Amino acid sequence: VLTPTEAAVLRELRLHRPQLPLDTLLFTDPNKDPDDVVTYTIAKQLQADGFLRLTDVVVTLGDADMRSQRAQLAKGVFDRLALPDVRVARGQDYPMTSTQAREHSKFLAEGAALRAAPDAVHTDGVRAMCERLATSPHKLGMVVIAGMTDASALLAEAGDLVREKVASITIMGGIDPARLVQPDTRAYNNATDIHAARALYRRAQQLGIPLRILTKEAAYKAAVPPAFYEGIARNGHPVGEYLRDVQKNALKGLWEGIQANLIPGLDTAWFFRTFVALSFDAIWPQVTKLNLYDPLTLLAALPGTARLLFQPTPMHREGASPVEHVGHAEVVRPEKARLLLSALAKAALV
Ligand SMILES: [Ca+2]
Repeated sequence: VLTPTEAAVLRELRLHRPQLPLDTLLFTDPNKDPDDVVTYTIAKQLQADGFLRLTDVVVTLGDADMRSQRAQLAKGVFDRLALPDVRVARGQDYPMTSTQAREHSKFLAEGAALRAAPDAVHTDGVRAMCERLATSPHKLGMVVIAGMTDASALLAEAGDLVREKVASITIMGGIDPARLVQPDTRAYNNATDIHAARALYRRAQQLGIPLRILTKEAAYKAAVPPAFYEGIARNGHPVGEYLRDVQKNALKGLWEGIQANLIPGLDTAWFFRTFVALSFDAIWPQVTKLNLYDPLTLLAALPGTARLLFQPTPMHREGASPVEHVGHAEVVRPEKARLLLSALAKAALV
């Protein structure tokens, strides 16, 4: 069940269903934060409503065994969302410094019990995506909400196909100051594998495939409150309880760390200014602002939802391969984006 205003926004989106669902290839790094799994959850409702069909997911971030743990978790979540036919595969190796090893090996305890068995996920990265680009009668969309090792691998291995079978590439990323458009080395997903990010941004443009880049500023504007997570956990859906528990515990850990001055450069003032001697139970209720970067990227990737919420700004040189930017100014309906994200996640968890 939805609230009156949630039910209305979902009715409104439903007027804009496409004739055919858009087949979708997703590149993702779940269980180091809530974002990717919120995206899988809203994708379930978008699939149920005929906007997309999530055919293949390739998982990155970490060494080979870590990528398999993430892929097992993704497949576990798709199973619990009754998306039984999503094909999940581990992505390929990529270069990691010692500093990256620590961050890229983050795997939140709440996801451990959600993992499908190891043999439920595939080890051959983008092979199935290649075969599917070959045999699709209609163009597919590519959505990147993680590092780009595999997305770039796909454009490289199937460069012949992608030119005629991929409609757009939408990325949670960032555009470097200097230009062809190239990736910002500071943006998290680009920094996961910066050479692959450069190869992808560059090759998409050489191949004439439209790029749409959603940046962290777009999410700030449409940040959701804790009620978003409490709403989806309310009825005991395991994916809803996972999301609320991961967000609440991540935030608890950040609060406690700052309280003890253990996170250099951050302080109580930064925490109140970002999210708003206390225990975390007295802070959780004051929080009002939680970012959903990856779900917004997915909303930006589908024309039906994009036209509802966004007015992307073109960044390419007049006449060149299109590159659009979605930042704070381009999120034109943020309260509607908030309400639509809540509507989709609650409907998905029925
Ligand atoms: Ca992500």
